[PDB]
Amino acid sequence: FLDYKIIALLHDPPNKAWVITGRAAKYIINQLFGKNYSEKVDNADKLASSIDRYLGSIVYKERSLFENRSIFLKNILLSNIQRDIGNLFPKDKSKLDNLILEYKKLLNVINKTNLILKYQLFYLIYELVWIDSKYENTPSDTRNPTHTIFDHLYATAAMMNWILSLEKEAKGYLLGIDTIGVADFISKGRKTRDLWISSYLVSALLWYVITWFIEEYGPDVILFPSLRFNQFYAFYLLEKLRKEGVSEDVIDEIKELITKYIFNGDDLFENLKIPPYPIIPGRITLILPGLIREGEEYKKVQDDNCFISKVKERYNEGWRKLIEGLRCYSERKREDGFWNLVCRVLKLTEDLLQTTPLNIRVKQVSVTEDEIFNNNKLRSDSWKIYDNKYRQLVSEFKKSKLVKVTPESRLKLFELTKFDKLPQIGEKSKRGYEFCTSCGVLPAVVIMPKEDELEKKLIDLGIARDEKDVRSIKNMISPGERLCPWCLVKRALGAEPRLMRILLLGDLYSVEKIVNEIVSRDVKIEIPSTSDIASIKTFEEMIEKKNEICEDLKEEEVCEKPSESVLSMWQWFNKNYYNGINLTIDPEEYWFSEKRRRYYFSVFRRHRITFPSPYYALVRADSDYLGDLLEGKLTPYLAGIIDSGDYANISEKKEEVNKLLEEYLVNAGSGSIVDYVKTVLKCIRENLNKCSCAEKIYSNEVAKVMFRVNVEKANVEEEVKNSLEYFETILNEGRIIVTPAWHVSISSALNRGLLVELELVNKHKGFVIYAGGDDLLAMLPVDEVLDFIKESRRAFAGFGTEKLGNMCLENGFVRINNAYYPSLPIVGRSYSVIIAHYADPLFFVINDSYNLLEEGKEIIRYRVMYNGEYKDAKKDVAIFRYQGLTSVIPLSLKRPIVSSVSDFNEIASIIDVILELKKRIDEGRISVSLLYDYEKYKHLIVASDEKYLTEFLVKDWIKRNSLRKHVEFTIDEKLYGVRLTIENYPIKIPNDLISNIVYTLRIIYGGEK
Amino acid sequence: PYYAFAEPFFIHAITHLHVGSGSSVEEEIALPFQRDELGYPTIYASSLKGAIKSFLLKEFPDKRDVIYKVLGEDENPEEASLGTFLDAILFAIPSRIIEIDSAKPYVWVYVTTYELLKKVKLYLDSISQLSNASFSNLKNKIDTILAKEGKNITLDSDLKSAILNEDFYVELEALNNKIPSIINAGVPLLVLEDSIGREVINRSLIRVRRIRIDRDKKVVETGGLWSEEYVPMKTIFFSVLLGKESKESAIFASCILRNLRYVILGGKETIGKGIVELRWVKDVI
Amino acid sequence: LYEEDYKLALEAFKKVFNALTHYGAKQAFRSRARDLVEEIYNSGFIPTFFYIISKAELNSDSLDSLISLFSSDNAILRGSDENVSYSAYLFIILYYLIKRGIIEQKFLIQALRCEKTRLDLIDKLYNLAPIISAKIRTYLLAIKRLSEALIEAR
Amino acid sequence: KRVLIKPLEPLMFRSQGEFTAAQSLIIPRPSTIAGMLGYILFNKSSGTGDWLSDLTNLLATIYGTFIETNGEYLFPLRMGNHLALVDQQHLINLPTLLEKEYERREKGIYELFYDKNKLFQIINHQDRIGISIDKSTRTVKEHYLYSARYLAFKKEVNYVIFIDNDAISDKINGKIVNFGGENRIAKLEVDDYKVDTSIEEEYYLALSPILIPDEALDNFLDNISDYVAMGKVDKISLGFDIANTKRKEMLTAILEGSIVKRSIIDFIKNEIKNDLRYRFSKYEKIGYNTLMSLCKLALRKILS
Amino acid sequence: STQREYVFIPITNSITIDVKITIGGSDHITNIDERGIHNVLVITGYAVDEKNGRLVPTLDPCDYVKGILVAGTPQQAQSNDFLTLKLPANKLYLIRKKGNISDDLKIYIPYSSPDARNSMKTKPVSISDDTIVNNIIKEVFDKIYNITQKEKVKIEKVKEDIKELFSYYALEQ
Ligand SMILES: Nc1ncnc2c1ncn2[C@@H]1O[C@H](COP(=O)(O)OP(=O)(O)NP(=O)(O)O)[C@@H](O)[C@H]1O
Ligand SMILES: Nc1ncnc2c1ncn2[C@@H]1O[C@H](COP(=O)(O)OP(=O)(O)NP(=O)(O)O)[C@@H](O)[C@H]1O
Ligand SMILES: [Mn+2]
Ligand SMILES: [Mn+2]
Ligand SMILES: [Zn+2]
Repeated sequence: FLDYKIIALLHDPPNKAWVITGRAAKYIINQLFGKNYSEKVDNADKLASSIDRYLGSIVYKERSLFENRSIFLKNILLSNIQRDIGNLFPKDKSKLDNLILEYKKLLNVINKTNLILKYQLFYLIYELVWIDSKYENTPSDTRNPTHTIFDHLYATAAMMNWILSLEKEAKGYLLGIDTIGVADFISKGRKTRDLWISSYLVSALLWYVITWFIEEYGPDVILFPSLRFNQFYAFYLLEKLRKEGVSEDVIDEIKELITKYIFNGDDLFENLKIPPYPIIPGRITLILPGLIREGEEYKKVQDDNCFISKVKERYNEGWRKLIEGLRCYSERKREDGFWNLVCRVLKLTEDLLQTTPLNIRVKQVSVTEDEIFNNNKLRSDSWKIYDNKYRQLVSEFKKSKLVKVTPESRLKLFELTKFDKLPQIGEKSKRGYEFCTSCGVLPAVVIMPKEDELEKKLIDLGIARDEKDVRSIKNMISPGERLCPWCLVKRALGAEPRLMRILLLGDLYSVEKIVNEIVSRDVKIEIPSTSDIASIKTFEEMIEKKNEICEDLKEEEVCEKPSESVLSMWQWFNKNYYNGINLTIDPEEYWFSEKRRRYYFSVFRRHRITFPSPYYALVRADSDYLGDLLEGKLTPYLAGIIDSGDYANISEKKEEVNKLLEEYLVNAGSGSIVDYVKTVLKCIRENLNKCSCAEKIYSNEVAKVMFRVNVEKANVEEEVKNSLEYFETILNEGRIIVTPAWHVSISSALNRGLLVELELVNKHKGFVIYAGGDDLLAMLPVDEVLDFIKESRRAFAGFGTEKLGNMCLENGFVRINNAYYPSLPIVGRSYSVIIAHYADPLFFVINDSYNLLEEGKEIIRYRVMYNGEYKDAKKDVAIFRYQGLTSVIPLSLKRPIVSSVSDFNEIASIIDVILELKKRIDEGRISVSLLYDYEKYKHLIVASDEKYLTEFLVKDWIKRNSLRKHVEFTIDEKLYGVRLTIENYPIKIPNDLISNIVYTLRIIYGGEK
Repeated sequence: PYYAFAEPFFIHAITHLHVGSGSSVEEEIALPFQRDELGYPTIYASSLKGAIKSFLLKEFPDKRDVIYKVLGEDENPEEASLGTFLDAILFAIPSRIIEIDSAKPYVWVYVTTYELLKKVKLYLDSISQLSNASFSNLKNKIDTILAKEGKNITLDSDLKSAILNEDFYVELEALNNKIPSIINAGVPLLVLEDSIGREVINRSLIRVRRIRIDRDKKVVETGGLWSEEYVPMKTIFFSVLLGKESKESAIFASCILRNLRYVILGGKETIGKGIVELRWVKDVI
Repeated sequence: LYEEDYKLALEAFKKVFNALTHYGAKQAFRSRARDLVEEIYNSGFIPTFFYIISKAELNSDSLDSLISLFSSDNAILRGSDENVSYSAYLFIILYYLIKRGIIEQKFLIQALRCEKTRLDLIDKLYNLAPIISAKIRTYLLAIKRLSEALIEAR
Repeated sequence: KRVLIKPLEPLMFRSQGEFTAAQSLIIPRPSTIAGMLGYILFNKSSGTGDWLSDLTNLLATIYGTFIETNGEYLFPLRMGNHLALVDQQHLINLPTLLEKEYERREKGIYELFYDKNKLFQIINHQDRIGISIDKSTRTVKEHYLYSARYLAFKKEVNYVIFIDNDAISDKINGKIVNFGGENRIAKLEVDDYKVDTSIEEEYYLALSPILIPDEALDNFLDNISDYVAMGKVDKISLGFDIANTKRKEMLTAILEGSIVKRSIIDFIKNEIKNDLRYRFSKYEKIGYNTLMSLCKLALRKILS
Repeated sequence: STQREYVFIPITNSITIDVKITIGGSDHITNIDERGIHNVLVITGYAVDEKNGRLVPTLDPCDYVKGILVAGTPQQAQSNDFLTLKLPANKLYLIRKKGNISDDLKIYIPYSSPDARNSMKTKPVSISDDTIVNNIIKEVFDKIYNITQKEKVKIEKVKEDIKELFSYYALEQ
């Protein structure tokens, strides 16, 4: 039996810091039984986080032996960032049960027959109601703050699944899921509609398979991504209570509570009926209990096929549900155009669409009572199995990864292509069949002509039967296009993006109920194109110069009115649509045309406004070493110096690895413990060896056990030894031993960074194609990339001056209005930018956006500062690329990324120089010839191995082509000797930083003509 | 065999040549020449085929059927072409020379590398066993030359030293034997080591800036500035025409190619670029 | 290819830039660097070399200072800013010829010490003039750009 | 016995549709080699709607393709979306490296695909753009702008195959053939060469695409680890038939350069009834299911 | 510390007198868990000598024989004709790696002199005769692992995995 973690989750309230050592069980619960602790909640605790063996197991459950009167909270990733709690408190007992009355505004109105619904109801709001009560995020432990308290609560409750799985007799599971070809699936597209809906498919398909998990095992079963800040879990809980039965004035205390802390923008989830951003990754892992219910009762089974087959069948069942819903909706709009055709094809090729265009890998490692319990309680090395099992999972995943199967290989296309029994609408191919222009791999089912008449030639072919659907299809399916079954299914899901609710609500409604819910309302969703973006600042201009330049265009429906309710996921579209310039027109006909082009440009010449540039900027961001970050390797710290392969003989980098965790362990504790451990470190080359220094520092232990006595045994005999050999484990085989709490903390940081990243990208004119936090794929205008990257790279660590959506932005922390939350300051993060024409095939653009970053995070090395000497850091590169150029800008120039509060200002400083130079180029101070002249000065500046000489050289190169003979633009000297190594790859990258700055500006100014 | 005979020929640039390629901003030249694979100038087989096809269709408007069915009919694509051109390989590019205390004071020489001669020997080997295409002496000369690879070699044995394209000092040596001249031009041929040869050759190309001027005020129009690469006069390319056995190929090779000496290749012909002389290696050497 | 020549020019410029102790001599050398490469490639290397040595005041003291520059890096050139700048440029050219194997260093140092062999140096340079002019242009232009960038305009 | 196909010029083996430029494969598929050989050996009387029947009649069993650069032999090797050419001396320890430890796995395999990768030393990707001109205007004819990424060779390269029959190996010698896509040329040369056959090792290298009978697709796929240790599985078209001017077929295949486990053999041997057994025996005859041992240069077909 | 030793599975019953060990320590390299064998060693370049079974070191990379390492040393009748070495626990190509290695391990090997008087061309052979290993478990697999008839309820399971996994090379001389 389970579903009762409410006793174990709140085994420590969000007022722990003000309890230990005065500061004047605790509040077990006002609505539930009392919490039970025999071997369930504390055997969960002493195996969930890292403290319970770090500062000693008896010294932890003591929680006052090295006690501190102050409450600090250091960063999980950076021990060297001290954060205080100030003096603000949660309101005292005379007002305490104040907030408890909000624990019964949505928990008692909904009848509690459903325990799972109570958990999932309470699992999302335990965090959000207290940041309304301004509790400032008291850390997990006071004596060793290395996690926020919730990263301990949710962690102990999440591995409570293993606890309960081992409760009965023997079982426990770790489950992982990884979709197989996300990168290539995404590339398959034509319109930026296909891209968004395909990323949303990768997200929502995977979300469906764990909607089952969250309804059957409740929430908190997910390790990654944490569902603490999810644009999907919030939406799902919302529209699930919408089914369970609500009144529009009872639950909005949760609806609008979410509305601000997630979906910071006005274009809400309850105004589109879908989360506007695909945020779910393609890899999600789970921890599982050995028990399973088939209705009202649990029963365990030993077969290791228990969960893999269920995950696979549910994943296929989701695709079945969505294609049947597409069939239903296409039958409903049998006449509304482009849906007669969707119905026709879904009727023709039915057994092809039975298989999902996305495959998944699913691996599973188990655990037994052995190695975790001795007779009926824990044994030694029990904190050493969760990381062990997790490494088993990661190793099995990366073992499988050695084989790539494409989803198209699932289909039975032999007899279809061997004979002319392939159904083809439009041009009956002369060559048996044609390939689709959106995948290139599959045979097409719909073939629209390029043009010879374009009005009857698409009827004489039978792709349409009437003259009215000619426009209806020519709007959605372009000329000369050839679609496969899968490509048409995607383009259909794109013509109407709300069908995905079937795959989104996750076995909660019926397909017919939802298709009938959205078959009544006619909500024209809009999704930008690449031509839309390549004209943003055109639009933005016309908004101000409203009609002073619209006289020839008044009757060209570009200065017309907004129709009814056309609202989009694109936040820029949703605050410029009503101003007076219709944003749903498609510029490929107006100024990006070839007939109406000489006209609109001729109108704009006499009106002296900027001609739109046919260039957008596809921006992709990938983190650096996130995997082994979650697996404990210190490589994301020493990016470039230490690497993944260096972790086959990790003792070999003893000097460079022991230098790091040395200051990461002791600088993580607070109190006398800081002196307790800072002697047991490096205790092999002390003139003192392992287990010999055991009672050589004993004083600080024994001199404290006789300070405050309440436990029966003041005799240690084991407490120094286990702790010292714990640290010996983490440093000899040098890692940070990963625990569930570690995973939950970094995943929560990933989600918070995700939502602030959304806030940043729509703070620009960006259109989020995908944002997993750790990753990103957007489409910004060319003129907003740099400030984005600079912001993004800093925001990812936490840096900058603005309250972003509704949360603060500290140095390594994010504060949600009073509560300091950790971030990823150490985590390097690469970027890639491709200046693309709107007419370039999106396939190649996406593919080399992926390849550039993937191979450049490997090939590129650059001279990095490290302790004074100069290594070759690998990652943290913001790569740029034009039609024939390429550029690399390092982002950190230091290893580790940050260790001081000042170091944050060094983050992404080179691009900042690029900004302060791009400003003065067009401000009329420095010519653009600064970028032609440089080739004259480049050889001397490269060959110059001295600071002041290079200073004078660059200063002369600036002066010689200055427009005002007084400009003082001081390029810093650290940018002078940093070289760029590029081994065995046929690209042409300049091996010096200033040439890369010049090429960056060259690339960006290239996409402005 | 379905490639029964082969016609090796030379491509002498009478004027400068510009067989264009993909114009783009990565090469400090807006309109670059067609690069081969080693950075050398080349003429793609498609460019050769199309240009010579157009020229023949214009000059012999009655043999139009023979030309259509040997070089590929356009309006009735149902039958493969009986004729095929190999990519034209750069055989020698002219270079300005400054003699250094030598016997015959020249002002320009032909410059080759060993990569180019290896490719020429590849073409020549692959067609020598066609029972009519024999030209043993040519590949024998090429092999004598290729033996000496690594050393900057001169064929006419009087230089011993030179400065090429005003910028490259190289020392030359003979071939221990006269090695009768490949072409019948009275200019020495210099086979250079590849590293220095690429520099000499890339410097032998013409890089021109061009502008568009407003007819009225003789000012330059906004944006009318770009660069192009030409291949100089006297440049020699090497290519092969391969033909299947069909009888229209026989009449083509008989009286279409015997009266074929000059041809227009490449683009920009209104600037007088592209006049080319075709020398068949079946009568000369 | 002549890409090591930029490194060569940096070090040769550092030499003559420390050797010229008077700032007016630095500015004189600046004007020399900007005039003499033009003149070398418009009139020929031999005319301009004769012009340089005629203006260099090649007395044994100045020649010893030159040789010390070739070796010491603590040396100092003296003697009438015009003359000292022409001698600094003479050293620029000679330093190139030494570090590029065109002229054997020992033969040069012998020439800058004896007197009969100075004419031998000039004759050898005469026979090497095409090679020298072809090979030294990148180096001399690097010197010109360095002098324009580092020595303040007078 | 052994046939060296020496491309005289950059080649084009069009793959995966035409829709910046269309990309070329590295190693031509066996259908292309079989079609070129049948083009040589053709007689205009054996026509039938089965392209591969008339092709199996024209020749004999052909063994898969690899690279001879300069005496060296290069072989394809893929990890999944990552093709490379390696010399066999680096395939020896590969199975050991396969179920070797994790970080050693990535160290070794990424050292193989990046530094030991001899691809880029051998292959250049040369974009070629062509247009069409109308013979009266002398300006580009409208809509005729095509591009293709040809496969250029930095150093002299040969494609190596092994043919069993020795009768055709006389009228194949020194033939200039129209190998590949847009009218490119290669020379064939025949030489007697010694190659072992049918060794019973555990790990083989797919020198050619191992086809899958579209009946065991679900069976072969849902437990994929049992058959391929590393490589790629993809749906490939079988080319274009000259006789009837159509595409040929589409089949799931194990792309050449994959590492297959011995089990796959028995698997393929158990999932073919007489009909498709004959079909796929023909497929193997023209050269699809060729395996080589990581031990040494020793080939074998799966069925035959 | 610890150490191990090598046993092989030929088509011959030449394993009777090899070592005097059953357990040695308490846990083992190769394990017995209900899905066949685990941590099974593969050594290339050594070919068997069926009659009076030994393994000669050849010069072949694909000449391979599989074996099993368990804690002990043979008979106190060796150190003149065997080999033995102490590897850093990861110089071992062993199939189905399950347990964490001990960062060090000492292992002996049954060695044979090359016998440099014969033109040895080997031949690989597969295991046959389900009975042969069905009672080599009577010979060693129960002698070396008493677990036989006590844990594994599917005997023919391990029988068939020994069928499918193990295949080796012979001197054939
Ligand atoms: N919903 C999504 N939409 C688009 N891209 C995504 C999405 N989720 C993840 N990605 C990206 O897709 C890539 C997945 O990495 P990867 O592990 O290679 O899976 P893959 O791309 O499917 N190939 P594979 O490793 O075999 O699984 C990364 O770039 C992710 O950031
Ligand atoms: N353990 C993991 N948990 C969550 N996501 C993961 C994990 N491992 C990989 N991913 C994601 O899957 C993809 C793996 O591709 P990649 O990003 O190349 O790996 P990586 O760990 O980030 N190494 P790097 O090349 O530095 O990024 C990324 O999108 C990661 O965000
Ligand atoms: Mn994936
Ligand atoms: Mn990553
Ligand atoms: Zn398609």
